[PDB]
Amino acid sequence: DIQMTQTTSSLSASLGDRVTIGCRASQDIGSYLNWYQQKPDGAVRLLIYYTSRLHSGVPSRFSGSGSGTHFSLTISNLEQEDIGTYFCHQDTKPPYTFGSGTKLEIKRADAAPTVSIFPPSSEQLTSGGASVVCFLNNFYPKDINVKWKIDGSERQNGVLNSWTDQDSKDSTYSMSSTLTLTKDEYERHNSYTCEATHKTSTSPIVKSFNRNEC
Amino acid sequence: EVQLQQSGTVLARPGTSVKMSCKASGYSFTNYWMHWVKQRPGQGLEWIGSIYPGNSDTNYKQKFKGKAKLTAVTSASTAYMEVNSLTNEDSAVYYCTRFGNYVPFAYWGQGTLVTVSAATTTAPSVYPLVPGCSDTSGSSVTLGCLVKGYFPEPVTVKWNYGALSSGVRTVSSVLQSGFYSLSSLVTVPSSTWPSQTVICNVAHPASKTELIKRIEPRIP
Ligand SMILES: CO[C@H]1O[C@H](CO[C@H]2O[C@H](CO)[C@@H](O[C@H]3O[C@H](CO)[C@@H](O)[C@@H]3O[C@@H]3O[C@H](CO)[C@@H](O)[C@@H]3O)[C@@H]2O)[C@@H](O)[C@@H]1O
Repeated sequence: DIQMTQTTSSLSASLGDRVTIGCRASQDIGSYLNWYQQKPDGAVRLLIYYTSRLHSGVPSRFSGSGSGTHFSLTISNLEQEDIGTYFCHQDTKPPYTFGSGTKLEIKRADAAPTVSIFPPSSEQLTSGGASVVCFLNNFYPKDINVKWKIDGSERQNGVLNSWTDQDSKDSTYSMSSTLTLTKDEYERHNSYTCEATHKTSTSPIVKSFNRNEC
Repeated sequence: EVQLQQSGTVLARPGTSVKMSCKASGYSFTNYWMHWVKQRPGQGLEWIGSIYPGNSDTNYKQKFKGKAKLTAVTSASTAYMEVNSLTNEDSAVYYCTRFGNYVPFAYWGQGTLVTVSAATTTAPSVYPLVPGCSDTSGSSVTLGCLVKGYFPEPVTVKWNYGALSSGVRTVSSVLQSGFYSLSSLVTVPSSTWPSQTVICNVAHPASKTELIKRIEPRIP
């Protein structure tokens, strides 16, 4: 089969900048190379077909180039709506093959997170479990760490971290860190603290509560 | 106008088969090749095969001969794919997509997620995320829903039945010890909450559950 290789798996670029996404074929495929965009909700959209031809509702910012073996999709001036994963596709003849996609992120001005901490609900507690949640809202860049302290001691176990997709409108990220314990474990301690370290400040943003409600 | 409507998420045991569907509308079903494409997590896209509903001629990637079976029913304008001898490697989102004319895959289905597992369906537990008693302060409040211990994917979350969409942040699901969890948060003005019903709606298609969690102030 014809192996399609994308230059990079992920790309970050500022609004207005020129962005190129590369694809390479293991054999000469002439002009039979297509580009699709997949959005986070999994929706797939043809953008460029036959190397260089724009499809339905595709902005003139998009262009395509190809040598038969090396291809690229170019965005002249990156826009907010261009976030997504871009896949190449050769369709010379069966079997059709695809590149593994290039995820395109918007590079943004740095933004400090807004941090919130959530004690377990009474509802969860009465059922025997306890989750404490730390939520870091609207920051950039994506890279961020959350340290949990229980009664002043670091806890790494039972911690689950997850990010949102980059915000389609303002390019920020949010994330939550969930610390899971039994109710009995939870009630054996008083102080619950999450510390958010981000490049926007050399000091950690600290949010805490005391189970004694004071 | 052209639409490809695929069937819903499926949970299937290893060794069994699944048959998924792709209802086509807005064009002449019998005059276009319908192709099927497989997307495994972090593993690109893979072409499976194609069918021409007009004469039911089929093409397959060699790999999928005897593994995937493509059919079409003209009276129903529906294309089908049956994948047998299911393994973990068959856990994927499967797309149906229309080829031609003089363009490639111009129209795509929304995808059918297949989960291959021996584990039974488990509905999520939902818990409210409410600011602590000693929290001070702001003109906006951040509220949430913790969605825990469900299987298989996906779960969708919305707020006030979809009426609340601004300031909504839903993190990606995480797989831990055989079960998924996620959380959704919303920031609303201090005069909307606790003043108004802020409900998170949690849907889990696999268990056919549609849950609500009312977000209410803590007990004083
Ligand atoms: C321009 O490159 C882009 O187009 C190709 C896809 O093009 C192919 O699409 C249809 C097949 O689905 C095929 O056109 C045939 O179907 C129509 C009849 O239904 C006819 O116009 C045509 O029929 C035959 O195909 C031969 C074309 O060589 C022609 O001799 C005979 O009439 C067209 O090839 C995408 O891959 C590229 O992106």
